[PDB]
Amino acid sequence: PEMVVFDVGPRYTNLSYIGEGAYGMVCSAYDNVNKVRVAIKKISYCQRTLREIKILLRFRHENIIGINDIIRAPTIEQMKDVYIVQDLMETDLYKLLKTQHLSNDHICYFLYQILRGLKYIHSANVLHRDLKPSNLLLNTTCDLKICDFGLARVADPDHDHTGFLTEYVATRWYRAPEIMLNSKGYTKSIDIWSVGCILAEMLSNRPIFPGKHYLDQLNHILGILGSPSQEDLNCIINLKARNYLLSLPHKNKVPWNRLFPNADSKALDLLDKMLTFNPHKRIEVEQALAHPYLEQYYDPSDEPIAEAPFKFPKEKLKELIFEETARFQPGY
Ligand SMILES: O=C(c1cc(-c2[nH]ncc2-c2cc(Cl)cc(Cl)c2)c[nH]1)N1CCOCC1
Repeated sequence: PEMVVFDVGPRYTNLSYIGEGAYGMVCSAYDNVNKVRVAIKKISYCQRTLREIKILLRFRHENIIGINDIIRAPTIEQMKDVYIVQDLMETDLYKLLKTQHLSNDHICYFLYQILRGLKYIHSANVLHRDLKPSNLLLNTTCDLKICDFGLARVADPDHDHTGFLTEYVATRWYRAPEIMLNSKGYTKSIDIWSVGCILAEMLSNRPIFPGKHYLDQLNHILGILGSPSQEDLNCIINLKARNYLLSLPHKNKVPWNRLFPNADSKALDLLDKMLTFNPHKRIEVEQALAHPYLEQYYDPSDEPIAEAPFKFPKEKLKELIFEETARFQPGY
């Protein structure tokens, strides 16, 4: 067994540590069949693993990461670790933004691919719910792939309401304001907010709303968008959430061109539509693709949608992971 314990059999060799994923270790390895280096995640936090495997195996899209192979023991009794193989990417948007200034051409291309991938995700009635720069992979030619479906769910807008200050799992800085107020994040509008945050981050190389805690996140958002309007407050029926907003001092809107003085005016018009406080008035993925900022790339005949809507104890969980990974077994 290969050590870094990463027994990926004889096919994958010359292992190098990349970092640490949620359920385990990520390494690069040399694929001896395809004669290229690949990424491998070792999975040794259980439910998220099965959900993501199911989604990634079902989806087939240029801007969504795919699973090349899955390594595991031939029997349920012997199965301990599960290894997921993917193409080795050059970097991610998080690492790129830490050291590289993006040209308007790069921002435009990255945004287009994010939305193209998101169109397909949403067409499958799925919400990613954790879009952020570290979940956007890039190769040496800037082709972008969305990864990490660990928090993804089937859209359920009829069961989206909840009380004020409901605990949320997704990365704080990319959370839409309704999550802190009255939303479970069961609607498509939640992903568009995260894309809007990513666009603002590509424009200045810094997160636009770096909240330090749950409620600080909301005050960061309102410090730029300004106090919500009466109309936008009327949409919030939950009295505790609406009264919290009414208790705050008036905050002025910070004009986008003041925050981003070197940004393209069309990029700011699209940003404004994505970072709309009211989720019902927030732009949808297909309108965002049709926005004049992305006119060079927009081609709905080359922006595929999914063929069908996607639909979903410890012993049963292990058995389901065994069953979902059976297609990669060498006995076929
Ligand atoms: O190729 C990867 C890469 C890392 C990951 C990764 N990070 N966290 C988890 C995983 C991951 C890897 C694989 Cl191979 C499968 C799954 Cl499900 C998840 C995926 N691809 N990278 C990381 C960013 O810069 C260098 C290139």
